[PDB]
Amino acid sequence: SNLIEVFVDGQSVMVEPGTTVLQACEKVGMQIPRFCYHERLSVAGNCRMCLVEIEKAPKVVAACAMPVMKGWNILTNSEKTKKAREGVMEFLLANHPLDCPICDQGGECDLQDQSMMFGSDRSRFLEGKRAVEDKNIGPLVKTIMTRCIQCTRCIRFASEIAGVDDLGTTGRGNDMQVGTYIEKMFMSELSGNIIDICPVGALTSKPYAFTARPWETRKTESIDVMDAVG
Amino acid sequence: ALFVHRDTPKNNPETPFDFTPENYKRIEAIVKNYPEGHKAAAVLPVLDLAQRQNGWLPISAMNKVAEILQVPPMRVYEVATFYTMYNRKPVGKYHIQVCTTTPCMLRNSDSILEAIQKKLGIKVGETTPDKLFTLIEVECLGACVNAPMVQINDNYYEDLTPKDIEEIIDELKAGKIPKPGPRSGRFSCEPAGGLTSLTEPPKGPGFGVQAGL
Amino acid sequence: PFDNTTYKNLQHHDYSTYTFLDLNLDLSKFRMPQPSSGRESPRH
Amino acid sequence: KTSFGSLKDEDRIFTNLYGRHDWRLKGAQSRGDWYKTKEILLKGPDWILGEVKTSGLRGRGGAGFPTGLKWSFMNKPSDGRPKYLVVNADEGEPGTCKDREIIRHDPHKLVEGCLVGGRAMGARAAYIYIRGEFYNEASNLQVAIREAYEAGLIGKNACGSGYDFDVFVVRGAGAYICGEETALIESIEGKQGKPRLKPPFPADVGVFGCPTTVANVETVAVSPTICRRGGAWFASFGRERNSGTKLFNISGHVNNPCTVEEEMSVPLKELIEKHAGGVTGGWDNLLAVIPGGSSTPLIPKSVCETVLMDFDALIQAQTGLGTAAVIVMDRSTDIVKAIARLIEFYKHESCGQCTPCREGVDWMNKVMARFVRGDARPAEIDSLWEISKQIEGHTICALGDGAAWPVQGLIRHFRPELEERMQRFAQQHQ
Ligand SMILES: NC(=O)C1=CN([C@@H]2O[C@H](COP(=O)(O)OP(=O)(O)OC[C@H]3O[C@@H](n4cnc5c(N)ncnc54)[C@H](O)[C@@H]3O)[C@@H](O)[C@H]2O)C=CC1
Ligand SMILES: Cc1cc2nc3c(=O)[nH]c(=O)nc-3n(C[C@H](O)[C@H](O)[C@H](O)COP(=O)(O)O)c2cc1C
Ligand code: SF4
Ligand code: SF4
Ligand code: SF4
Ligand code: FES
Ligand code: FES
Ligand SMILES: [K+]
Repeated sequence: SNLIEVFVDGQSVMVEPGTTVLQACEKVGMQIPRFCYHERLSVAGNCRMCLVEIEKAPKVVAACAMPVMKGWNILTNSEKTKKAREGVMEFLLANHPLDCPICDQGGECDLQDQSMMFGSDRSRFLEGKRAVEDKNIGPLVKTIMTRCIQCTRCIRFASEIAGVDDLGTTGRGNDMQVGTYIEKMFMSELSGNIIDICPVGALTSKPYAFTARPWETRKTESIDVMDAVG
Repeated sequence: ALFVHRDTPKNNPETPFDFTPENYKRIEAIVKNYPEGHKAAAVLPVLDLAQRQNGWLPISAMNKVAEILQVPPMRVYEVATFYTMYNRKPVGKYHIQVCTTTPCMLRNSDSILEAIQKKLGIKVGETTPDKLFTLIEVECLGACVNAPMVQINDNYYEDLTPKDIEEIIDELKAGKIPKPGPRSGRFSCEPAGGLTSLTEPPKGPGFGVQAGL
Repeated sequence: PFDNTTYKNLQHHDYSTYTFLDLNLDLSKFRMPQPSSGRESPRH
Repeated sequence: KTSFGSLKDEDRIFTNLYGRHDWRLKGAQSRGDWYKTKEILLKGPDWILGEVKTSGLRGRGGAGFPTGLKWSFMNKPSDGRPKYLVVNADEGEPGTCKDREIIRHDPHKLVEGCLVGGRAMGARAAYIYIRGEFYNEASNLQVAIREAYEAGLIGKNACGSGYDFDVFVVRGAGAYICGEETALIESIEGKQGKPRLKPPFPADVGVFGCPTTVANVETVAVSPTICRRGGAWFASFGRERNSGTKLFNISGHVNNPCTVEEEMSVPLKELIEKHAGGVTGGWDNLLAVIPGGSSTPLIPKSVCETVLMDFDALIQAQTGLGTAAVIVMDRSTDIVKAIARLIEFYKHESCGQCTPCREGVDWMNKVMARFVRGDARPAEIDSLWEISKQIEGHTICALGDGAAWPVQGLIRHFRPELEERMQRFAQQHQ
């Protein structure tokens, strides 16, 4: 066995080489905050939520991408880690529209939950927010790109798993929009799964839209019968 | 300043466009320039070539570049929208770009601009009625020691006065191509008040080479 | 003789819009064969 | 040595910098280029890297990494993949146009530097990423490379060595963020110019997945002169750990803005008053100096008098050397407007991949616009400082630090002007 020894909050744990900081912290038992990282998608590292501090190192590393080394002590809840998380939440909510009561992600939104449990409680933004024009990609996804945070799970899902390669990011800077640049109907056999992997309410299930709310629903486990996959 | 395309009669995917055979030979040379299995690295130059065939990029060179290079068209859309060199709208024959970054703003590029509006009568981003000139404002173009400066097509005009750039406009209206260089007393980058250094002759080869080379 | 009073780089006044690409096409005959990645494309 | 500056004309590496000689092969070989290069290619990569390490040459891109260690990071056996040396010639940084003069006037020095660097690390071929707007400079470089290929200097059996080498030029498409080495590597591959995360470092995984070493134009072109003249000659200039000669671009409100080669440890005031003609209205008319362009904070006249323009002394002066671009602003300049224009330049040039820069640079642009109009409160200003502390150190690339630094320097050195402006606006309009 080639499992090297690392430390999380002063507690030792043995991991295989190539294990990320996020994976080691998950192995110890703390779920590191994240927005762009997905365990079934390629690593992007373009939201900086997962910034944690390794001790004796004057820079915060991205836990979703950076591999661990021997003897690394991951200070998961030190001062600068919380400062970085609060700054990232302030930047993320700087341009987000005040659309929670009209949203279909309200009550099941990653941004709201992580904003309460990691971010601050008031806004220093005294300027005007951006407004991105909406698109359409079919009658299966209600499309509101005003609420997108450019997490780039759309492009990775459409290129890696769905394998259609039609979604992309057009523009440079604050005017970058996650779209298709044309009036193209994004329609695959696994299209609706993008609705599951939007941490914000940018992409909404169109038939389900404006009909229910997660906290008033009852969840019952069952088996799909429309195909033989089960 | 938009990053979404609408199906216009002038700019549609059904607009006729094709490469010339000399452009096809240049495209094949650009493809051979890159390693095998990475033809997508030729997306950036070849599309540039398409601009040099038209002066602007409709949405037919994007699909054509995707067709030859066997890449998805959305990658070509991303490349053509991320960079500011690609003219996705029909610009004029002469493309005036004025630099207004801090080393150029300090040396009064606003007088050059005000000369351009007071001579041609168009705003920034506005076209002439005869579609000959298009004025836009750009960032630093790497001619900071020769500030103020403008560029037209691929030519640089540096150390300009309002009278000088007005004369450049009249010379362009006559059809003649100006001289792409600084218009002051200096030649490329030397100080105007004489040469500070490099007045001695070069010492030629073999000047103080280390022993055992 | 030694001359340092004339701008010798006057060639750039004689360049068209196809100088770089045609020069690359002319220069491609001097180049070695490129390495291969073992496949036609990453999507192949 | 104690007093520095006043570099001798025979010790200047970049002869024909102003274009007063021939830029072709005949003018290049008559100035000392391509001399005994076969011996350099034969003496070994370890000997070349040892000569580089003895010179003490540091990174001239703007970060000041030691070139010897970075070039020795490739001294590893091949693993079935080629190796590449890429020369960065994007030149998107305001205030800096030295590499443009190097490419336009002495391209053969750059070509010999590419060959020496490629042999120094076992690189199969070399790529040069030039700016899209530098069409004439790219054409001149192509002419020089064609004349080098036709004369048998590079290509098959380069310079009579048996080690083949290829030199390519890839033209850019007008982006400042493409100057960053990982964004440059991504832009060569046909993708968008968005930087990668390190690790994996480019020495392990770079362009096309192959090992890749990215180096600046002048730190490549100096290397043949390092290998010919000697390590001690190049290490004699400047202080320890700051050795070499640098190309300084002096611009702004100066009588004669120019580009001049100089020793490393030259004082700022001496350099301006000697090689540039001084600030208009006298030296006491100086208000602020940006030492190395947009990537470093400005300094006032009280510190500019007795400062040394190298890495360590300017780091001690809470700024950075960067690309060695002296931008000068005199007393008749609205420096709030200058910093606002700089931040707006950063807003128009930002790749937008990682969110702190993507949001905070536009936030800083709005705050700077309000500061220029004067519609601001004093308690906002410190908040702006905190915003910079949420950008510096939480970004994928270093454009976020280069955006936070000028605002921090402006606040720290000219807070009373900002308070006076907002107090005047509050007194007038309300
Ligand atoms: N020259 C120009 O036009 C401009 C220059 N800059 C300057 O560029 C700098 C930021 O660029 P960087 O090169 O990213 O800065 P720096 O943080 O990264 O690193 C310097 C060099 O060392 C290498 N390096 C460091 N540690 C390494 C390791 N462990 N393994 C392998 N390689 C390693 C990096 O790859 C890089 O090439 C700033 O100082 C900024 O002022 C900024 C804007 C424009
Ligand atoms: C935003 C950004 C832009 C940069 N632009 C350039 C550039 O235009 N030219 C350059 O040589 N280095 C540039 N760099 C620095 C490079 O990352 C790197 O230092 C350079 O390519 C080689 O460094 P070296 O001098 O140590 O070899 C830039 C860095 C950043 C973060
Ligand atoms: S995506 Fe989340 S934070 Fe944004 S409006 Fe909807 S519920 Fe609110
Ligand atoms: S729409 Fe949602 S999943 Fe897609 S990039 Fe934006 S935030 Fe990510
Ligand atoms: S700091 Fe800005 S320019 Fe750099 S990677 Fe992040 S978004 Fe891109
Ligand atoms: S989860 Fe690591 S940066 Fe997004
Ligand atoms: S600031 Fe205008 S050319 Fe650089
Ligand atoms: K969703």
